Amino acid sequence: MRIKGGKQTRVRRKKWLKQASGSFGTRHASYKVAKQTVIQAAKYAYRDRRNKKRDFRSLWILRLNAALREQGMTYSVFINLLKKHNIEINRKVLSELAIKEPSKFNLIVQKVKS
Amino acid sequence: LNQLKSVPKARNHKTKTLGRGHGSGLGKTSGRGQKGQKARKSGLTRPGFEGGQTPLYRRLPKFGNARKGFLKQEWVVLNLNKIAKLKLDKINRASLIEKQVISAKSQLPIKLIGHTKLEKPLHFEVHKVSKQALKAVENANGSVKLLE
Amino acid sequence: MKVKSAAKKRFKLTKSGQIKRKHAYTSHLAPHKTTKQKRHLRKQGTVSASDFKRIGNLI
Amino acid sequence: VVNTLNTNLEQSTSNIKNVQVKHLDKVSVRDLMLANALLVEKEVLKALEGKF
RNA sequence: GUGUAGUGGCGAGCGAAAGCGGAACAGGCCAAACUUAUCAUUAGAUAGGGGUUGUAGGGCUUGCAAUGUGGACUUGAAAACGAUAGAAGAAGCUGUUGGAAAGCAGCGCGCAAAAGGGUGAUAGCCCCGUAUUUGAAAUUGUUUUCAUACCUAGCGAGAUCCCUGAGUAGCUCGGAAAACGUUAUUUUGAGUGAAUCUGCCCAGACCAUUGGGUAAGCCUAAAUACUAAUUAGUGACCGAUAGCGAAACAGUACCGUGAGGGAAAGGUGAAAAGAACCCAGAGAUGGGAGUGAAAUAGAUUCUGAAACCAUAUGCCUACAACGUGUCAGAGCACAUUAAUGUGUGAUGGCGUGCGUUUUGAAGUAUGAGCCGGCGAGUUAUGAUAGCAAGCGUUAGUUAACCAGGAGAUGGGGAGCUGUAGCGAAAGCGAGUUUUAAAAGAGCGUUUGUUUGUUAUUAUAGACCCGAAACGGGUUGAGCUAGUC
RNA sequence: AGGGGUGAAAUUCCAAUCGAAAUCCGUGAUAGCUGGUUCUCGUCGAAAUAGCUUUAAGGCUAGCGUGAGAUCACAAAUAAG
RNA sequence: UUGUGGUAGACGAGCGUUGUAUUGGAGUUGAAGUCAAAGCGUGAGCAUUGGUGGAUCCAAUACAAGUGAGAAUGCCGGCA
RNA sequence: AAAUCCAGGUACGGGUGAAGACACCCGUUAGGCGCAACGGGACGGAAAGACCCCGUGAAGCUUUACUGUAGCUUAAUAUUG
Ligand SMILES: [Mg+2]
Ligand SMILES: [Mg+2]
Ligand SMILES: [Mg+2]
Ligand SMILES: [Mg+2]
Ligand SMILES: [Mg+2]
Repeated sequence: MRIKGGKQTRVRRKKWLKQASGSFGTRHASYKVAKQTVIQAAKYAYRDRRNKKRDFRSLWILRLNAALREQGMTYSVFINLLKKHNIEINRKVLSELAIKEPSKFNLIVQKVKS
Repeated sequence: LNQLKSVPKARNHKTKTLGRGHGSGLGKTSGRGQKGQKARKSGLTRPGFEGGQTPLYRRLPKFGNARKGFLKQEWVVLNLNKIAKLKLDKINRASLIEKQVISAKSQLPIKLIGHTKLEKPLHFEVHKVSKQALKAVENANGSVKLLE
Repeated sequence: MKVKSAAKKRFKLTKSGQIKRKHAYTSHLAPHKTTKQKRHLRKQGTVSASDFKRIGNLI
Repeated sequence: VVNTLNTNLEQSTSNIKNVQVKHLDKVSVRDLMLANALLVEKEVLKALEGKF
């Protein structure tokens, strides 16, 4: 018994090529390059799915530092004024968003002054 | 039993296909290692081989075959530890052919052997009887005739 | 699968495995060895379990 | 299944692709568990009981 | 039997003969004694008779019983069964989609035929066949019958009678076949060389005893091996990069001085109804027409991917350092296998490919231009191990072979393993070897078998590809070297 | 006419090839040496040392991995004395 | 409750392909194959609709293998 | 037409790095795209390094290396008195 099987190979390569669309040049045409680029893209996806929560926290810190620097104290002093006194688990983003709807944030920053 | 669905209990085991990729394991190297003599086609040198070092068989001295060129003369043997389970009296070739232990087309001499005590009397007609086997058979108030 | 001829003449096989063998250093030089060594080596002995695999399939 | 292998019967059922007639000594395990309906003749029982 | 006894730089390796179960089965005839006829009968020759061997036979002298089986076989006659062309060979209409129905559906029907091929799409009943029943002037095959030649037949008695295969068997020198690396047995290139039933040879050097067989002359069907060929047919075989190298005008075209090497490619449609005619054009051709179910079936002819080359809606891009993507994210344009949607993606953060081999490669180490296809741990026969199954404590189990649907299976116990080991061996025996030792120690004082499947392994090329080479047979001195 | 030929000698020439032609066959030569060896998920997870080797780029055994099974307390670990 | 990085490498469970067997069944009211799409799965992989195409094919359980390609300065064809 | 070619949108300095970088790090410079030129580089291309080494690899050649041998020569024996 002889088995040729050109169906399965083409279907597999078609899936790999379909994965990489919107790629420059031949990367979406030739399969040999498409597989390399899909592998590399998924590596980058795995690394960035961690780097982005590494970075968004930093952005929230930055936009909280800026808001507090216009009241007379720094972010590195505000965190004490949440943990030790008036123990609060308000998150590190929402205290950021509260500036985009301000004058409810000022209530926070003057509440810890007690 | 419905050939349309015929099933066993368990016989279909992991078939190690050696060269069909990595996901199954056993892939490109195929279990042959990396780049040795065994890796190449037809590795696995001569069965007894220590690679130049004089092998165990060559190192050891040879057993002597005293009765050279002959074959040991076989015996048909009647042990007493089992012959009790066989139910028969007047043991001989003429009945051992019937009880299928011996064969009719066998001109072979008969020996008796074994220490185990036996209850009922049996009359043996054999070519050799041990000292204590003969003693055991006679303590059962049987007899043994030693054919010449 | 033919039995290795130069083996079946050196390893008599007993009941329940336990390949049997003679000892070396008994053919050539008497004086260089001692009496204790000579009468220890006359008695035959078994094969180390390391070589048991190499020999069992060699018979 | 038949013991004496009658000839009027097998003259029929030969043009029928479904059915088939066999002497007792010519039925196999596959040929029997494929039947899905069979007609045993009263004689072969005496034979069959002997063969177990 | 057994991978045994043996043989082997006792290494690699090699490997019988008996015995046993089976397929098939047949044993005949000369030379020589003696006799006949004839050869200048110097026959020591020519043609006859006779005779064929081992519990020895035959010839020589003398009697009895024989008319017959038997074939390894000559001619005729008759008959049967085949081979080579062929003859007959049952059974159906209606409706719907439909280009065409043989489908699908309704109601029937025939069968020793529901094997197969065709018919506008998948037919038991449209056709051609098949099952079955049949038939040969001529040529040929196998068998049988009757006659017909040639060959072939049996039990005794007597007696120093004669014959019973000569440069032969042996012995020696060098070699070999046989399982044996030279050894009984068997053969022989050289040399020598016997005996004659009270004999000769043989039973692993050799002699005696016992026992077996009679060389040195010929012939022999059957079982066995193989199939380019003829016929019928099959395939868990290939289906145009396969399968024979070859589906076609293939050993062609082509390469070579020559031996020799040696390819690729098939499909309109059911049927040519092969596309009259018109326009453009020099014309091929193209665009309408026309046939047709479809002309995106049009002779580039089944389907028609990818790499690749062009066109186009939508979005972005001409201060920008880029393994070219990813995570965020605006604006823009659309609207779905209804989804916290789709395409592009100004701009931020981040980011030195894949296999290979290597201590370690982004690699200034190597492989791949790109796409598609082809392409690399299988098979036979045995070994051990794991798992599962059948069968079981005088267990288990068949091989070859025979019958069978190119079947499961039934017969077939010859053998295989296990049932008592130990010992180099005779031997002994739940004991046994060593030993003076019955102490001591070694080894033993029961846990089976046959298959299935899987892993590993052995001999075969044994995962695949890869040498330079080695040997054997042939073709070449039309260039060049020499000679004529 | 090729384990040959020819050579005013160079290892020249022998059909664009000659330290021993060309093609066919044994033949699928052998290669401890390069290169290649094609589907997935899960569990576990090393060595790059010792001895010997006409051996040192290879091989055998031990060491180290894994699977199946037993030992389950006196065995193996981890701290103090 | 203790865990779940991993080459060589051991072990386990699995997807797919081609065909055979029986069992169901779809098909000119358009089968496979082929492209396209804004689906479903833990993966090998699997559906749905439409255009093309114009006759075979799908699922369930066993069975058998020329059974699974990105690399061999791989072979053949095509194309840059 | 060709050899070449992992995909490419293919800067420079200092440093680092399998030790000499288009890509990495930190600075610096640079609108997009051709044409004629020249050759510094991309350890450019063509050749599985000719040297060297390794393989229990090959061939050719040598010799008071080994084992054998065609030839040449010597003796017994047959041809044979
Ligand atoms: Mg490799
Ligand atoms: Mg003798
Ligand atoms: Mg790979
Ligand atoms: Mg290079
Ligand atoms: Mg270069």
